[PDB]
Amino acid sequence: QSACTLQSETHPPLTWQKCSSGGTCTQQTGSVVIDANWRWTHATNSSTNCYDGNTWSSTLCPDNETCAKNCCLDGAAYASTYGVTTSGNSLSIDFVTQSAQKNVGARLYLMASDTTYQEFTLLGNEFSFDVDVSQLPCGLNGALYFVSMDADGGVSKYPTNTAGAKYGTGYCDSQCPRDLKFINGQANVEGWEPSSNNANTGIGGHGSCCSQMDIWEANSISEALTPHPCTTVGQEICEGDGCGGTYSDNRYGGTCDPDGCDWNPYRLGNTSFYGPGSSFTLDTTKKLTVVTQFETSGAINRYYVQNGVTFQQPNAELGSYSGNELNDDYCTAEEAEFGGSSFSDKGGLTQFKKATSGGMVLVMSLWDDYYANMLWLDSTYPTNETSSTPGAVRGSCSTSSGVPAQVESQSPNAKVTFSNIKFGPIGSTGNPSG
Ligand SMILES: OC[C@H]1O[C@@H](O[C@H]2[C@H](O)[C@@H](O)[C@H](O[C@H]3[C@H](O)[C@@H](O)[C@H](O[C@H]4[C@H](O)[C@@H](O)[C@H](O[C@H]5[C@H](O)[C@@H](O)[C@H](O)O[C@@H]5CO)O[C@@H]4CO)O[C@@H]3CO)O[C@@H]2CO)[C@H](O)[C@@H](O)[C@@H]1O
Ligand SMILES: OC[C@H]1O[C@@H](O[C@H]2[C@H](O)[C@@H](O)[C@H](O[C@H]3[C@H](O)[C@@H](O)[C@H](O[C@H]4[C@H](O)[C@@H](O)[C@H](O)O[C@@H]4CO)O[C@@H]3CO)O[C@@H]2CO)[C@H](O)[C@@H](O)[C@@H]1O
Ligand SMILES: *[C@@H]1O[C@H](CO)[C@@H](O)[C@H](O)[C@H]1NC(C)=O
Ligand SMILES: *[C@@H]1O[C@H](CO)[C@@H](O)[C@H](O)[C@H]1NC(C)=O
Ligand SMILES: [Co+2]
Ligand SMILES: [Co+2]
Repeated sequence: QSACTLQSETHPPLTWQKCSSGGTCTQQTGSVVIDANWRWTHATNSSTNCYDGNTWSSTLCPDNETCAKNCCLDGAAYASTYGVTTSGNSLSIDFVTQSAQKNVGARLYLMASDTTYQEFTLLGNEFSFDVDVSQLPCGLNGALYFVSMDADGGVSKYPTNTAGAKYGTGYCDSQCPRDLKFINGQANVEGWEPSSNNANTGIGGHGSCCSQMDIWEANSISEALTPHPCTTVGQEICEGDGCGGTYSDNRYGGTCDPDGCDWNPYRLGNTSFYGPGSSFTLDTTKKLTVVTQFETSGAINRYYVQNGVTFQQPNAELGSYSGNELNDDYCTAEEAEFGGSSFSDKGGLTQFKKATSGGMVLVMSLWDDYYANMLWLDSTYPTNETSSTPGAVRGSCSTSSGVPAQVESQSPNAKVTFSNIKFGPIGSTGNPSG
């Protein structure tokens, strides 16, 4: 797709700190850009939509190539249309915003310039950030993660995409998402099937795969840390059900691991560590600091800070595994106790290390789940299982929670605020900001 300018594109600025092993941090100035799926896609020569509701224009988009040729992505009114605002080192995303039409959340990428994404090499470094999840009830997910996306949004590899990072193109993740309207400079109209429950969405014949480091997926009830390896490290297109993931019938018939080696303290047995109020170690009604370290062995460490008190990731005992570090022994023990082979089938942490060794783009989003109501994160899943089933209970939310239409109606003013991002060598982000 190309870019159009009926509506100006002004990326909300966002600063972050780059820290050094020497003990000092220096402020960096970037900005955020919303994913292309949220935008108005219209004809290059008029205001006629190429996509509207849950269907593509049969005339403007008779096939993937013709569609990309005739269509362009336009600018976004961040605050008024998408409820996305920034202030210094803080970024806030509202759940439901009402303008000409209704909008639910957003998926944003941190930029290096107005036309390129910022890339981060996680291996040997640590990433720190503050987050307020107080306004995130059951069924919602304020996520902060990294994916192996191209810095230009795919423009160099696919010339028919001239919109680029400036218009949030090029997304990919471990689900090999097939809901994306444009992949590899072509539309996804071929094989398009509208969603049963989401008026704005559908599933196309193509998906976009790549490694994903889910640093944070959480609400005020539950939180999870999850690395997801793929046989192909970076962005790569996939065909239909061979994509696997959430958008396919068979989630494991692809190149990426859709489950990952997840670490949810509650799921692992510590039901008193993270939650709303003073009865939890970390009180989710208040802002907290989350630090994630990627040691060169490929293992991942984690600690939190709230009110000046530091807490390492709680210890967990699963099978023969015991400790608080997410390493090979943990991931293997998890598959043994909870079940599954997706993570190891895709290469485990060794394969995942190939992603953290290279550059990855920072993503910040707020979403509700039209496929599983976020039950996998904060409730019992599958819903017919009990606490006797290993790993089934992940949170205290009712198995009836998270219906998108219900939560959007009941908690429209829900939101998430990510702030004070700091990145640098392990042991450096806790030093004074510049
Ligand atoms: O009035 C302006 C202009 O509006 C045009 O219509 C727009 C409308 O303004 C937008 O609000 C709307 O935005 C929705 C997208 O259409 C839809 O694709 C997207 O779908 C989300 C889904 O809701 C969400 O659950 C899913 O979550 C992912 C997370 O983002 C990731 O972080 C996580 O890892 O994985 C989950 C699961 O995949 O993401 C998908 C997108 O990939 O939801 C948007 C918000 O509701 O788009 C409309 C266009 O389709 C209108 O056409 C113009 O005429 C008008 O001028
Ligand atoms: O894409 C959203 C989100 O997904 C997260 O991954 C989730 C999966 O979405 C979810 O399906 C998965 O649930 C598994 C569970 O982990 C298994 O332990 C369990 O195992 C079953 C087994 O399949 C059966 O054969 C056997 O009879 O019973 C056992 C026990 O019930 O199966 C369920 C699925 O039915 O959990 C994953 C982790 O929460 C990603 O981690 C996240 O990043 C994504 O955003
Ligand atoms: C949960 O983790 C906290 C922090 O490590 C610890 O103090 C507490 O004892 C743990 N509780 C349980 C039930 O494991
Ligand atoms: C839950 O339902 C699934 C699908 O029928 C089944 O495989 C599983 O054994 C059920 N669990 C219980 C505890 O009934
Ligand atoms: Co094809
Ligand atoms: Co270690």
